[PDB]
Amino acid sequence: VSKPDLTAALRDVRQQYES
Amino acid sequence: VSKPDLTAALRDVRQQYESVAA
Amino acid sequence: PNFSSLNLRETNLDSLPLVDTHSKRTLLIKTVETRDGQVINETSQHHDDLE
Amino acid sequence: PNFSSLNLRETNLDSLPLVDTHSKRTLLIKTVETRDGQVINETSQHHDDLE
Amino acid sequence: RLQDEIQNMKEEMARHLREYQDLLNVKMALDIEIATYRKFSSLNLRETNLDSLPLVDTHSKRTLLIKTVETRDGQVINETSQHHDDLE
Amino acid sequence: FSSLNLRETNLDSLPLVDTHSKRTLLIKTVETRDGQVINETSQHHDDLE
Amino acid sequence: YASSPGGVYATRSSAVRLRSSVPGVRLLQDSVDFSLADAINTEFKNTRTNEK
Amino acid sequence: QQNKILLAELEQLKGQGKSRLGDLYEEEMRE
Amino acid sequence: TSRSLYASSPGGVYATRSSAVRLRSSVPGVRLLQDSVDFSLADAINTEFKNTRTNEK
Amino acid sequence: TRTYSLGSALRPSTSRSLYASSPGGVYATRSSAVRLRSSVPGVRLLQDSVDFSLADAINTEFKNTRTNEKVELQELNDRFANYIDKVRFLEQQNKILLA
Amino acid sequence: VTTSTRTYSLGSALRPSTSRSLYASSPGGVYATRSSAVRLRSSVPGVRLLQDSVDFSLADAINTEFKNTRTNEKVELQELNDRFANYIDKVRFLEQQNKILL
Amino acid sequence: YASSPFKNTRTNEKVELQELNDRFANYIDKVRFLEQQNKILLAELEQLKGQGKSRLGDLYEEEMRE
Amino acid sequence: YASSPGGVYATEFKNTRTNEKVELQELNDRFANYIDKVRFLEQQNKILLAELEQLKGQGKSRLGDLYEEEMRE
Amino acid sequence: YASSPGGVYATRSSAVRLRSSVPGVRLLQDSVDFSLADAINTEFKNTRTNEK
Amino acid sequence: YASSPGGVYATRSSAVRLRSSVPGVRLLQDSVDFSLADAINTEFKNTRTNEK
Amino acid sequence: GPGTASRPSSSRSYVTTSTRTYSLGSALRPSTSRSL
Amino acid sequence: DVDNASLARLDLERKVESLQEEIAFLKKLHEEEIQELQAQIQEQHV
Repeated sequence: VSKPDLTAALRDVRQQYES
Repeated sequence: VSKPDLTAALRDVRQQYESVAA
Repeated sequence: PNFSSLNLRETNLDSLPLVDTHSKRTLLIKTVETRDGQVINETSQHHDDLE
Repeated sequence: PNFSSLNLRETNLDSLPLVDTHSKRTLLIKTVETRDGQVINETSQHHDDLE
Repeated sequence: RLQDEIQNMKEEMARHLREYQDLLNVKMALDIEIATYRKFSSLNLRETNLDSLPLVDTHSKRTLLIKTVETRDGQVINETSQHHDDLE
Repeated sequence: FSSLNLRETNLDSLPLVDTHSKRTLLIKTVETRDGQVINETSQHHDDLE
Repeated sequence: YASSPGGVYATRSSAVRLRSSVPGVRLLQDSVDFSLADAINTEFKNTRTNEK
Repeated sequence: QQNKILLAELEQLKGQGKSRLGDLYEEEMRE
Repeated sequence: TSRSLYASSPGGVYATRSSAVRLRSSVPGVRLLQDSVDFSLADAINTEFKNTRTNEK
Repeated sequence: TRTYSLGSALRPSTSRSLYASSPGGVYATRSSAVRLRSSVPGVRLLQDSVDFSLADAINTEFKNTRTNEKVELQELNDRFANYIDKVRFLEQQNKILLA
Repeated sequence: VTTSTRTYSLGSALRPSTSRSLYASSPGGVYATRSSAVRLRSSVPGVRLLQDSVDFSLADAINTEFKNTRTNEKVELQELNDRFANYIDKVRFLEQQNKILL
Repeated sequence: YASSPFKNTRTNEKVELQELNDRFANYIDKVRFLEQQNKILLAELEQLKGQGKSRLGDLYEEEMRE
Repeated sequence: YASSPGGVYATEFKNTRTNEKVELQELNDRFANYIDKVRFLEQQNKILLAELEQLKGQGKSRLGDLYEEEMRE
Repeated sequence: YASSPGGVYATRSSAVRLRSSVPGVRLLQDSVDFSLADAINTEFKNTRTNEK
Repeated sequence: YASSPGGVYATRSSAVRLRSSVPGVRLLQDSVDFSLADAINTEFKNTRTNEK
Repeated sequence: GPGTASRPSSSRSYVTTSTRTYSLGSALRPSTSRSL
Repeated sequence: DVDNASLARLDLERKVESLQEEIAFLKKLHEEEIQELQAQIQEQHV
């Protein structure tokens, strides 16, 4: 829970650039 | 002990704004 | 409609022989054979008759 | 079938191995108190306790 | 004679487990027969799936109780009830 | 096609459980008394635990 | 709108069952009639015989 | 079929609905 | 506008553990045998005393 | 028209009103009446102890209960591997529906 | 204005746990009361049972660690339980993607 | 309750992803308690098992000494 | 406790409440993992406070209490 | 003396809805007793007698 | 000596706990007070800490 | 009407009847039983 | 324990009598269960 996710923020930017 | 209460709405309104740019 | 073949049975009126009133006549012949006043035998014949 | 009519009842199946309910249980406690080989007391206490 | 009565009650419990799952197989049959009368949509499958024959280890109490009575007499003193509680 | 319904009945999920190793209660007194044998027991129960 | 509660609480009691070392509990095993269930089985035959 | 669903949702409450009631009264008679 | 009692266990009921004083009575165990240990073939047959009504109807 | 009052589906019933007043403490009854002149020497020695093989059965049941507490963590590791293979299965199903 | 009337989770307000038990020390009033008898002068040659369990205690701290070893393995059981629960939520997320592509 | 009659979905997807980590924590609590209620029970027992036979021979040789 | 659902006097606002309450459920469960930190220390401190009584009970008392009677024999 | 306090049972089957057959005609306004703080000072009066 | 603690009969207050009629036609007038009566229950705690 | 003016004022305070493990005076019976 | 057991022998004469009418209710139950199977076969298919 102390992992307010950075891999989600890097997953957003990739799936957002793909879109 | 790390952390409390709130990280969601600052993370969510950002990842929503990224998803909302597309 | 040839019903009364069912007839939701007839698992029956059951005047069956499951009786003990028909009483369980406990004829307890407690034959206390004493010699001199001391018990030598107690031949307790339980005839356990179900009438 | 029009399924029914019904005799399921215990006409002498109840009237069970129930004796009264009581086995005519004639508990004759014949206490033969003997001392030195002689009878000194013969207390024949009947109970007819239900069973 | 109590293991007869108890393990017969655990047979009938173990039978009621399979017979309640037969009633679930009658339900799940009607779920897929409704689905295949649609053939598309009521589809039934599964299966307890993940970890569902678990590590029940358990490995229950296989207690080899050797009563090693070392008879140089009795009050002198060796009632060695060796409980080898094995986990098979 | 289909209506097939063979599924689990707790045969695919199972209890493992094992026990009954033989609780051999070989109870044995003796009782030598005063330097003389006054009884010689050697009992053999196996308890299926 | 029929909001009516068809479920009534079939009220169970079991206060703590003391030392019943009093042996005077006679057996009786009186059952089951239930001839209304064989009347209902006959009404299911009759309702099928009407449906026929 | 609305009669057949009603006969099926009843016939175990009629015919077996007396035989299972003697079946139970002989368990109540056993204790 | 129908809605009715969709609640399970009326009154909150389930078979809560009773356990009393440890009375050691012997009981000689005169069985009522229960030939209705799910006479159930009869209640599937109560559904078929009514599938027979469904086919005729 | 729905058959629903709001919140009626779940009232988590913490009504479990149990009272166990039971006295688990029994008096392990000691006696010591006044120990007279034991100048009678006939007290033979015996020193017979301890088995207690039930305590080594309980030590083996603590190893077995830990080995269950480990085989449960291992079955739940393999169950998380089964749900990673369900992650891969719904990923593979969505890739079949894509193709 | 139609509204579903609010009910509530009042089964949490009904929290009776009426437990009280034997909080009394020394059952039967017991302590080691002084015995002192007739002054018997027996010699006793004192063949010792030695007691290697004069608090074998390292063994009973170890009975607590034969059970701290169970506590750590069971903390890992709960952490790996809740790890399989996290990967079930990862299944629910890909089951939602599988409904989009369907 | 007997009733008879995509932007803010991105915020709910991203916070169902975060509530899934917070349910990982609350399910890891449930696994930490599953193991630790076994671990308290193993610690409150293991001195009654293994030492629970060795301390019983240790005592029977004191009873054997008198 | 007894929360009232009163005040409801009648899809973006459906999905906004699926958001807002779960921007408040990461929340309560970040607070819960900080309470469950208190339960983790209460459990590790409970194994510690059982092990500390096994320590005192065995080490100085029970092993002293025995070998101080063997040394007397 | 093993006191176990009584569990909180009250009418949780109320408010399935609030009724509208007579609705909530709801008289507000506020600034009301507050006699509870004067009674905490009659508590603190008989606390002055217990301190002294 | 053997003093009895008998006579401590705590009276359970059983107010109606429902506002005027059905779900109400008034709201303001329900006597916001009763934390006064529970502050008087702590006045009678501190009175017995005094009096004894 | 039926209705918030019919006022479902049901703030759901659970009446927590706090169960204590205490009979009055049970904590101390000063035991002058020393029957020597 | 023999006076108990010999009265218990007379209990089986009563219990075998009772169980023979239980097995008669169970036979009547099979005859109703066969009529219900024939009703269910007609009820599922018309």
